[PDB]
Amino acid sequence: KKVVAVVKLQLPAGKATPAPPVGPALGQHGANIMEFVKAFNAATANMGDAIVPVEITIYADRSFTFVTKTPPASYLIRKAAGLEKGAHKPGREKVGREIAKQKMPLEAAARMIAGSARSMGVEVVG
Amino acid sequence: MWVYRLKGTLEALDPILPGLFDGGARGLWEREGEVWAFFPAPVDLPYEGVWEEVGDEDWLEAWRRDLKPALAPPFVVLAPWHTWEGAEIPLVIEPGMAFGTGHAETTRLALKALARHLRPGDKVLDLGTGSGVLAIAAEKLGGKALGVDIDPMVLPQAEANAKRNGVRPRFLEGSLEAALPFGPFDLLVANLYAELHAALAPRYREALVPGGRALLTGILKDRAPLVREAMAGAGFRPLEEAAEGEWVLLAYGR
Ligand SMILES: Nc1ncnc2c1ncn2[C@@H]1O[C@H](CSCC[C@H](N)C(=O)O)[C@@H](O)[C@H]1O
Ligand SMILES: [Cl-]
Ligand SMILES: [Cl-]
Repeated sequence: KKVVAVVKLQLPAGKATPAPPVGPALGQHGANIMEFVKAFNAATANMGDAIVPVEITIYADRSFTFVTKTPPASYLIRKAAGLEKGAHKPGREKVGREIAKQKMPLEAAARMIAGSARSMGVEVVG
Repeated sequence: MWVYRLKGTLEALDPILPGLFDGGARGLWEREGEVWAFFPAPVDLPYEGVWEEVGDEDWLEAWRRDLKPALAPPFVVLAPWHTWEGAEIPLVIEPGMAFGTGHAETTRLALKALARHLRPGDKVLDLGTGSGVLAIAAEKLGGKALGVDIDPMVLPQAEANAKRNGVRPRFLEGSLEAALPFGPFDLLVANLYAELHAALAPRYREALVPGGRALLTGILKDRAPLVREAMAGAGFRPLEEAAEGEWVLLAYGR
């Protein structure tokens, strides 16, 4: 097995389709797009609407394997803090207010996790 | 469809990726020094990327049309949706997550060598079975096949491919040592790589009956001496060499 490509995508959990980026990214190397879509969606079925980073390794005969990762740190901070699209209405709007352990791959790395939140700028309680 | 092109990797751009999705991105693709975000329609974004309209393909159709049956006489290696009219022995292999779709020169080398060397009824070790392709082909040629692989992920795939062909090779997790009790074999086929052939040569000899054949491929042309030196030292007789591209197959008699 000799690697011909390593394709890095981020896709919506349970929601891959053969449309771009999946289609062109896998298609360039002849990988089975439909097989990827199906396995990806099966593997991320219990994940809600999370962003799932996914790495596809493609071989010279078009076979491939993939690894999924943990959602991006910025996504987790935002979701836990109530930040969502849609209902931006005139008048008052409220700012927002562990993930270190889910995102660590040793110890208190939550220093640029609490810090990223404030750069965001989400208020932390404790 | 539209793409929003941003300088940087996914790592570098981590803080802005949720915003791309909240803006309507359907997925992200890291390319050479860029992230491509795909949207149905352009939106006003604060990220300083660039909007470009891309042409909309039916990617499933493009992929099906460029994926052709793989001829390796006497076999044709077909995807499940393929139709075929010729007289070739069909081998149905799902192009999936296991090496041995039939689209490698080495897989094809090994398929043709099987037809040259495999006697009906003979016992066959497919070392490094992957998709199961070679063990299935061996069954089609009248052999009884054991396909082994150290990668447990491929074995359910090899099993499911065997069902697409109405055959049941024995499939097993492990390597040459785990196959030994099922032998000795009449025929060994091994699409691996040069260095592993050189290391396993003396154990190849023990795996085979007298007059048994080893068909070895996955060998880069320039790495072939390692295998020649090793198979000589293990006491094998050379039967033939076959080449395709930068690859060789080397055939030996015990
Ligand atoms: N030491 C070892 N013992 C058994 N299998 C091995 C091995 N090293 C690699 N393999 C397996 O050998 C396969 C090589 S790819 C070959 C697949 C198939 N026989 C074909 O001809 O196309 C892979 O599935 C890999 O997991
Ligand atoms: Cl057996
Ligand atoms: Cl038995």
